[PDB]
Amino acid sequence: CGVPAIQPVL
Amino acid sequence: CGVPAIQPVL
Amino acid sequence: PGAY
Amino acid sequence: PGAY
Amino acid sequence: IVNGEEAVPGSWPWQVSLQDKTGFHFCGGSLINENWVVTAAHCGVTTSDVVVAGEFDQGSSSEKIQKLKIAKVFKNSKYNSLTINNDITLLKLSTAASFSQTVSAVCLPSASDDFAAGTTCVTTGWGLTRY
Amino acid sequence: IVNGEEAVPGSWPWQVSLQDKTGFHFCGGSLINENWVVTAAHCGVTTSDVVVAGEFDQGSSSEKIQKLKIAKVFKNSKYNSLTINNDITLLKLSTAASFSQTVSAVCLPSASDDFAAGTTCVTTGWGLTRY
Amino acid sequence: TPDRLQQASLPLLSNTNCKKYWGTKIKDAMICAGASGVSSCMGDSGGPLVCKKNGAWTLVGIVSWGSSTCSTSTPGVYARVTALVNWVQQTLAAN
Amino acid sequence: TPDRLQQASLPLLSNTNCKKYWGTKIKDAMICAGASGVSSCMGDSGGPLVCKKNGAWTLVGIVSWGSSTCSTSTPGVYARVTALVNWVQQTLAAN
Repeated sequence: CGVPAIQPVL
Repeated sequence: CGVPAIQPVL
Repeated sequence: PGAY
Repeated sequence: PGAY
Repeated sequence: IVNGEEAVPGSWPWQVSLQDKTGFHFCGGSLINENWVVTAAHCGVTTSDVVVAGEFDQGSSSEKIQKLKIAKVFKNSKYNSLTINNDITLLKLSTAASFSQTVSAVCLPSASDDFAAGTTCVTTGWGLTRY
Repeated sequence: IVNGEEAVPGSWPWQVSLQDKTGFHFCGGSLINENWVVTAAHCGVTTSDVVVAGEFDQGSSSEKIQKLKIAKVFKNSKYNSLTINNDITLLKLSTAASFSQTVSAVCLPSASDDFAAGTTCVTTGWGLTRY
Repeated sequence: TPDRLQQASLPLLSNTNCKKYWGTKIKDAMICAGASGVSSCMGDSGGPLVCKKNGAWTLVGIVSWGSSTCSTSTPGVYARVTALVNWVQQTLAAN
Repeated sequence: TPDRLQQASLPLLSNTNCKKYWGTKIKDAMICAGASGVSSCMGDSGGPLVCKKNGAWTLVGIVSWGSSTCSTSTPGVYARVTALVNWVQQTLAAN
């Protein structure tokens, strides 16, 4: 859980 | 409807 | 709130 | 509102 | 109600109390017939909540009250949570309420009805008496 | 979100959209597993509402989104509508969500976890961008 | 929170007059009342605002929202039943 | 209301510091964040406030309430998940 396949870009 | 058996006292 |  |  | 007064017991027969399974009063409602109560959409009533009818004193254990179960919740499809517009939800009771001197229905207006500004009406409930 | 920015599509896989039968987005939520989404108690979700997963643009008709039905609503028994305290509600899905690159679960903290003031975290949603 | 059922009478206002206190939040399916020394408050929501028409109490509004501190000086806001009664009729008629 | 999903990062605050803006409405099962130039707003409710712990995003709060005009200068209020996680575990474990 908590680790997207498409990482966030902040 | 709308006419209580125990009337309100205001 | 704000709603009741 | 007040709640979101 | 702030600055309200105590009502005569049983004089507002349609007033029901929505309580969660804990017994906590969280919202009021009005019986419109033996199988339907009307309340606010924003109350968030679910089917595990209970509708209490014929109640005057929430602290009394000797009142002949009716604890009715909710079959289905009908949230007005036009309800807007962002603006709190069209804040109305219907509750279909699994158990039908039994009307008596202390339990009965309020009347509904026709879409055409007009209630002029200045008219003195009435509102009831167990909401806070002071904030 | 006011002063937020657009997210990368599919980068917050657990973010779901609660919509009424009208198709109106009224509240967000988070998938905690294939059968459960967590949201706010004050959203007033009912079983006729729908949970949309894998969605980024609410205006697109070409996204492969998942429209999941709600089996049962579980309102935290400690929820207080007067203070809006313990504002959490669980949704059990009748249809199980299918995890993919764009749909998955957020982790839950242990009751013991501490998140220090000053920590920079993130919040997402389709809430108003300006009032 | 009172153990015993409370009551209060209060005047109805026009939406245009109410917009002076609340502005654009006052929509058409809303009707204000109060600003008269009394005020609905938290926990009253969902309850009735009844007016007597032809001898019978008729449901005119449903407690929705208002001041966050329940100020008796500002009007409360209730869902306007006339704008909703058609939906109620439709719902009862189909279940 | 945006068609595309929005995001924003914001600092977490202590309840005692948050009580300066909100007073006694801030309860223990609540956690504030914001007052940083960004703000959750209407329609965001129910959504996530995630913090990255040991490489994974962990659900820390759920958008509940805050300023009525979504002022970026005042902190938003979220349900504190740590105070609720035991109830979630119990609920999942029995259904």
